[PDB]
Amino acid sequence: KLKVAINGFGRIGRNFLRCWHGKDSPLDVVVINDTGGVKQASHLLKYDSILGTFDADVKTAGDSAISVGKVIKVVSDRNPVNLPWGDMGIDLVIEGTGVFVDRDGAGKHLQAGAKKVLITAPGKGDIPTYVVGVNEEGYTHADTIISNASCTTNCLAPFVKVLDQKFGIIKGTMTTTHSYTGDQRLLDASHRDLRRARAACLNIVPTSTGAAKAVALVLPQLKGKLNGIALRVPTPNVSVVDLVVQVSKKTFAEEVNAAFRESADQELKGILSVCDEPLVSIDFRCTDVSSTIDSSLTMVMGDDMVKVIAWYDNEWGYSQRVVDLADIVANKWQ
Amino acid sequence: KLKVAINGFGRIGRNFLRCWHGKDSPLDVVVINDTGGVKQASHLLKYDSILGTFDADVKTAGDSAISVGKVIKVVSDRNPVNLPWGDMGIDLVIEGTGVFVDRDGAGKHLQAGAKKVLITAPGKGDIPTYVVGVNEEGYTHADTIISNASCTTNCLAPFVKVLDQKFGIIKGTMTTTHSYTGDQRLLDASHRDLRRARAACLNIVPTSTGAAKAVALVLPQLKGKLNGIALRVPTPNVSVVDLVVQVSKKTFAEEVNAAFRESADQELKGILSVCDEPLVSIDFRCTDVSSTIDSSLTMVMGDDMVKVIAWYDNEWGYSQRVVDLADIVANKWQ
Amino acid sequence: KLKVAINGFGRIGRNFLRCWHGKDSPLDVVVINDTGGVKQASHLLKYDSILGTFDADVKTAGDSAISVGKVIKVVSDRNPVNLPWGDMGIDLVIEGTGVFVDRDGAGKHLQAGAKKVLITAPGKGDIPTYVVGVNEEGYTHADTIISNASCTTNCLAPFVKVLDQKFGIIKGTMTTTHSYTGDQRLLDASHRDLRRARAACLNIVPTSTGAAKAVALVLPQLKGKLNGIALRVPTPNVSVVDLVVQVSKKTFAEEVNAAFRESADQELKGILSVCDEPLVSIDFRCTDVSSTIDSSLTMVMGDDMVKVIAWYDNEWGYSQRVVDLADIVANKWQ
Amino acid sequence: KLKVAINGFGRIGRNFLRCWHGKDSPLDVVVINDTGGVKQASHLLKYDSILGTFDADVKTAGDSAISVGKVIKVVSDRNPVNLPWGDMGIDLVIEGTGVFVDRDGAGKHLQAGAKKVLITAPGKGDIPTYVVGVNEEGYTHADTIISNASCTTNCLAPFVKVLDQKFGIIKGTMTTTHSYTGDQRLLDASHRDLRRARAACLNIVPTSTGAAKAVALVLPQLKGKLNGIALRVPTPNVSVVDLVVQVSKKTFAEEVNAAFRESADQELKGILSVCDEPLVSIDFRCTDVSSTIDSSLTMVMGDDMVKVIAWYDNEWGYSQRVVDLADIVANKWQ
Ligand SMILES: *O[C@@H]1[C@H](O)[C@@H](COP(=O)(O)OP(=O)(O)OC[C@H]2O[C@@H](n3cnc4c(N)ncnc43)[C@H](OP(=O)(O)O)[C@@H]2O)O[C@H]1N1C=CCC(C(N)=O)=C1
Ligand SMILES: *O[C@@H]1[C@H](O)[C@@H](COP(=O)(O)OP(=O)(O)OC[C@H]2O[C@@H](n3cnc4c(N)ncnc43)[C@H](OP(=O)(O)O)[C@@H]2O)O[C@H]1N1C=CCC(C(N)=O)=C1
Ligand SMILES: NC(=O)C1=CN([C@@H]2O[C@H](COP(=O)(O)OP(=O)(O)OC[C@H]3O[C@@H](n4cnc5c(N)ncnc54)[C@H](OP(=O)(O)O)[C@@H]3O)[C@@H](O)[C@H]2O)C=CC1
Ligand SMILES: NC(=O)C1=CN([C@@H]2O[C@H](COP(=O)(O)OP(=O)(O)OC[C@H]3O[C@@H](n4cnc5c(N)ncnc54)[C@H](OP(=O)(O)O)[C@@H]3O)[C@@H](O)[C@H]2O)C=CC1
Repeated sequence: KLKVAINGFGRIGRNFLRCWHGKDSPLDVVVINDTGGVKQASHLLKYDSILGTFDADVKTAGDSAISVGKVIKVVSDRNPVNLPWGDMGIDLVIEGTGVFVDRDGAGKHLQAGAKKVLITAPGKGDIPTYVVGVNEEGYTHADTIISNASCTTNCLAPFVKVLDQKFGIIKGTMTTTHSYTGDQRLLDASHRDLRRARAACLNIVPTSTGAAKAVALVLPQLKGKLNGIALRVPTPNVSVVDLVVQVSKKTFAEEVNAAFRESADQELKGILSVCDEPLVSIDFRCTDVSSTIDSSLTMVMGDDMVKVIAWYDNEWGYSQRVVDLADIVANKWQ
Repeated sequence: KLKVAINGFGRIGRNFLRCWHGKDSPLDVVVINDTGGVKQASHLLKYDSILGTFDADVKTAGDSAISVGKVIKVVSDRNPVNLPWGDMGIDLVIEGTGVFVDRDGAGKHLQAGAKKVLITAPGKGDIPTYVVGVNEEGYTHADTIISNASCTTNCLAPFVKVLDQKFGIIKGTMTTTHSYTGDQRLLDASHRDLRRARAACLNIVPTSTGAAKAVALVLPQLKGKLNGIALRVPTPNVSVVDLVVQVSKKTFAEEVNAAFRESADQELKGILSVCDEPLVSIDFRCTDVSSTIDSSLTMVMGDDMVKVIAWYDNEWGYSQRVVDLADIVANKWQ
Repeated sequence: KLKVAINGFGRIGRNFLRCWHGKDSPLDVVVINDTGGVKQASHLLKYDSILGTFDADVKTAGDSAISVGKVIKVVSDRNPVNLPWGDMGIDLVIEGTGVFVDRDGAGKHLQAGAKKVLITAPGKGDIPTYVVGVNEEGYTHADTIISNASCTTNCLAPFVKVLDQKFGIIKGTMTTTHSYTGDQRLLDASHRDLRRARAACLNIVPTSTGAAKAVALVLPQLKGKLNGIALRVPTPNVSVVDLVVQVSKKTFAEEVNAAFRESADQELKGILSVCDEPLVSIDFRCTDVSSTIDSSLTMVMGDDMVKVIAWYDNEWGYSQRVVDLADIVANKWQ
Repeated sequence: KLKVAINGFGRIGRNFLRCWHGKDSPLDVVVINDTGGVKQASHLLKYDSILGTFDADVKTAGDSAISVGKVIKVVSDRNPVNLPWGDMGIDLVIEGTGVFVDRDGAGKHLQAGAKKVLITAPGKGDIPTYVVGVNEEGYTHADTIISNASCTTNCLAPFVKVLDQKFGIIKGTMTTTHSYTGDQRLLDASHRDLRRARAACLNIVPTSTGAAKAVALVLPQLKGKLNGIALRVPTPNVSVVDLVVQVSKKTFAEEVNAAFRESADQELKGILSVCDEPLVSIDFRCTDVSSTIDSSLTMVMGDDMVKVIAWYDNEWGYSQRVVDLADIVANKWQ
């Protein structure tokens, strides 16, 4: 119902497409800018080493893909401005290329005729960034460019918000043991980040995370109260956040968990979740929630220091939110 | 000079042997109880997917291995009591089989004629446990059974001790992102631990760690001040400890680091170390220190909450300490 | 309709259970001998790092598992003879423990009261071994113990049979690049096979394969015409067979492929398959056929030397056949 | 003694540098064109997830690296022509960038002032390609551009040559189970090769190999007698070639092996080798020979069909040859 165009048909680009494919009554993905090609587009959409073979009749239309029924125009141009958004009448552009995350760069879409742009990552500075289930209500239809934050910020914010509300977060540090991603090197090669420059499947790669300071955007009350690092490890998808926060009200794990289970059943039903099962990474693959609290691990040391371990499917979960946020955009005029 | 016998020729058993091989003027490894066989013993000692091919003339003596020069008797019997310790006159038994870690079980060696037993892990209860560079001086030659703690406890204790001395640890939680180990399953199989039961190279496996409470043994002042969890990840060796502790004296990362660098150059020269290099796992393989602080990551949030990230080669580093502790045993009579 | 009992609830044991769960109108799995426990049984059946979370209401019945509806008695005893087969009235025992593959060992089930025993592997000598789609018709209901061959023999036989029929296999060698399996070591440890003794996820492990000589059992005409090796590589499931055979009638790849496609649509519809898609391992996960020919790779060098590359999901595909063979057992009398 | 410049400081670029570092009395590497930077250059040269930390005092000279002693000018420009070869007086350019493999592209170095260019791969058509230990003697100092073939062609040629000489290769097919390389994707992304486009550490990736037809270049007698495919698997370095060839003279494995051992000790001492040890991948890391025959696996089926399995360290072994070939260039005139 809302004309959507996907710029960047990579991990999230393709996940997004598959995430709503199934969604019940969304917007309308009508175009795809895959630097690759029509061939590459349908092949990589039908086959996924992580998502599995796409259960859908994904074919080629001579010059655009076609899923069980629909034809999606496929275009290729790495210069956003030369894109048909205007001519086709694109309303929303899911900017998942990871190169146009600043007002300027993302603005290229706008000038190609696109109406809004939804950056599938952290916006660069002057950009409104929302996390569904935390601050999505502050969204204005007058927002020309949006940021759906990072995968880590989406997993972290929700239970943080709950933690702050019910116990009063004084300050804390989080560490994310995160799967490797396209940004890393398969084998020791050139990367701005000399740590990321190292073979991804062979090492545990320390690296900076913004998610900590990013939580403050979606939850102003935590401004300057958090910070952390990321540890990239030998797994394709599904990551885990390890949050240690010193709170205001004395507490115990069981109590913290219960708090998560209210919110999980209430204001975050669909965003936050609480698992009491002895699961591991894989078990969380293809989960639609932004964050799943691993109850069995919650620890409160010293009546004020709370440790929380939450899981997240950085690809699918996040793509689900991108779909969600887009839906909102749709519900708020254009 | 001190007759040593290795019970359990596995990862640490073989690492230990190779660790002192090179040591300059030790004790004397004269026997090896490898449930396997003479063949298996020299082959797995010469070839190591993690340590690399052993740079030494490792052969077979018909019924015992032989390294560049020496002949080590090889025996096989999973019932410690039926071992020749007595007859051969074994003084110290490096108990690295991981099954005899309680006073009773480890005691089997004693009754086979062995004098002392050095458990290559956490002792089970009634066992003196020492960490070189922390409490090794409390060692008594009247100690019939010793525990060299866990790999994680050895990496953690040293910088914790420093942290406590210089800033006063009030309480904290540590999380160890640790390589997989023989205890885990290659593919989903039976394990007491349903999380460890899952494929090791495919998931991030949450699991209980004792190291937290264990620090209290070697550093009494931290009794009941710590606790944490372990996260097993897809890497063969080299792990990392993520310690978050709330201290007494306000501080800043640079200051914490400096503190580590005094100790590193003083009382812990050889145990603790501080790296300012943007390294990753692999880079720490084959390091002789128990713990290397990753300076670039030290974070102090809220003037009292300190986050420390230290690396450790769970196989080699620990084996080095086992060699060290054995040497001590040697220096204290028998 | 046919009382089935699963001895050994491991990779195939669990796959088998899940393979028929879905089958349309089979036999009846009423018991499971899982050395583990009821807990371990349902947990490892519900969660699978390779198969994915089981889409079924898998619970615990106090002392037996329960799937979306059904209750399956769970028993534990590693001594087949002490099993209730008799008392419960077990007709068929899916021997997937991998330890009772000889007439004697497998015979234990019989003497516990079980009627037939279907070894989920290669039988040890004096055992009828059948491969569905090749020699299953030679099955006699008077067969007290069956062997469903290896996973590799099931992938190889079908297209070999076709190759022999249409071109006349003179002699050849096959090489299977196979995923690692429970039989291998996670890290350098003791194994009868010093190559398998090496870390599975770190090396390419050459190992002996019987599949070559095994084809001769199910296809007598190939007796002494084949032989090969196996190369275990860093992947959980899905393997590939590389068969090079010198034939009688001169040919060309496209012709060989057509031959496979002919049979694929006829006598082997459901056993053999031919993919023209540029797929890779993962893409073949959860395929019900015993063998999928990778058309794009077929090569005929010298008008008589034919190279074939076929894929197989060693866990699922094979389990599907085990279900199939059991069904047969069910159709020919009791 | 011969002014050498390295264009492309990647896997081979860095391996080459380290390969001769140790060589005894070579040529003289005086410059490095690393699109990266001086920083990146020394860091990635000192640290290697595969090669290990470089045992050498590798520092920064403000604007060029410096190894234990020496200063190597470091330059960055992806347009070969704008390189100082002329001004510095570069004699040989080790073209290891993998983008200038055709006469035209590689010719850019020449026109920047470089004398010869040694492509670290397969040359594109009109280029003399030599394999040390096979056809290096046909080298002319009037050769303006050289190709040191592929890593696979270097492993294959030597034992093929021997096979041809002693038994008469009629025709055959080879399959190489090769480690992943920079050319593959860490995660499903865009690649010309839709198979290589798939996650490297997750799948077994079939891919086309030239090595088969390439052998014909260095061994004219095999023109049109060979062909094969490659199967990229989840390992960083060290690959294996599986050659099946039908010969002229009837033979047996032990005889074939002896033939290899004969040459291994003679004309190929240093190029070919024969291992009787039950080793696996890792064990062959850092081997200086182009090819190591795995004796234990040699198979002769049908008195004429010979199967050979040889190992090769695609990074180090090949780099050793590149050093070797360069040395030759150095010995035949300028
Ligand atoms: O943080 C990331 C980032 O902001 C973004 C993309 O991440 P992804 O994980 O999908 O990575 P990728 O697989 O490399 O996808 C990037 C694609 O962009 C295409 N591309 C680059 N430049 C263009 C231009 N100019 N025009 C069209 N397409 C373009 C690339 O194509 P090529 O491969 O041909 O270079 C890639 O296809 O999403 C963020 N992210 C957020 C949450 C979760 C998450 C994850 N992977 O877990 C990533
Ligand atoms: O926490 C561990 C544990 O306490 C111990 C051993 O750990 P390791 O990592 O070496 O494991 P492994 O490779 O499985 O070695 C165990 C060997 O014991 C042999 N064995 C078992 N039972 C016997 C008996 N009864 N008699 C003789 N030998 C025996 C096993 O042989 P098999 O494989 O034939 O079963 C194994 O060979 O060390 C601790 N540890 C501490 C620090 C660091 C560390 C690491 N790996 O990082 C482990
Ligand atoms: N994996 C695959 O790809 C295929 C395997 N096979 C064959 O199937 C067999 C098993 O292989 P797989 O499932 O892969 O391996 P697993 O080790 O995963 O399964 C073997 C099971 O046997 C169980 N077990 C052992 N002894 C007993 C006993 N005495 N009583 C009850 N349970 C017992 C083991 O329990 P525990 O773990 O408690 O020791 C384990 O669960 C082998 O014959 C194998 O060659 C055939 C085709 C495919
Ligand atoms: N790896 C192996 O096993 C073997 C590889 N080879 C061959 O060697 C070549 C390179 O392979 P490999 O080292 O493996 O791969 P890498 O990608 O690791 O190396 C290629 C290098 O070329 C650099 N580069 C690209 N363009 C330029 C340029 N125009 N100017 C300066 N530097 C440039 C790249 O820099 P950047 O990363 O900044 O883009 C990269 O560092 C290929 O021909 C390959 O087939 C041969 C034998 C073995």
